[PDB]
Amino acid sequence: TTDGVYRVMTRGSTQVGVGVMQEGVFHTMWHVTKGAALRSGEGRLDPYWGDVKQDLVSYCGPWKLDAAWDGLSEVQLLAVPPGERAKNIQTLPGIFKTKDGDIGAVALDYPAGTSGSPILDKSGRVIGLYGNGVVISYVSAITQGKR
Amino acid sequence: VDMYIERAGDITWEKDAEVTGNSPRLDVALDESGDFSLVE
Repeated sequence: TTDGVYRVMTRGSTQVGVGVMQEGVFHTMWHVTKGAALRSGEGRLDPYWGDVKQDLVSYCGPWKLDAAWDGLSEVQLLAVPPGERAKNIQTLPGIFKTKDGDIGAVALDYPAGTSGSPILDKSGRVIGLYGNGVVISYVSAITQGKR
Repeated sequence: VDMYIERAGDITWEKDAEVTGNSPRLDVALDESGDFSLVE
């Protein structure tokens, strides 16, 4: 339940993704868990909200992350790749231009098990999650939910 | 098939991070299944 970034594992064991614990809520991408319940130690985390189009899911409560890219500043991907210590990768986002507005995007290509890793602004707030994107090289939207 | 979580760190900015990657500007569409595609 502690705040932080977490591996999402399945059972040998395999890392299928990453997520963020904040304010007692676990946040990850829908395509990682499909809303399945999660084990944390001897406890269980039950899904609370999810949306396939946004590719997001929260556990134990509503989506809590609400910071957004400022459109000018570099950001950091806090990547947690399978088998590797959590590490920060700094980058200037590009932009997905859509009919409903612009979305920050990071042109960073890490293993699939990194999906759900948080992207941070300079003050350390999560501005979205990594792992839903497009191929031009892979480019990930900065995917943020609604609080 | 059990899915479980393991803590991997704090959420913090690191002053000494590796810096990499471009900043492409792309026209995209987002469909009902959450899939992004390029548009021209």
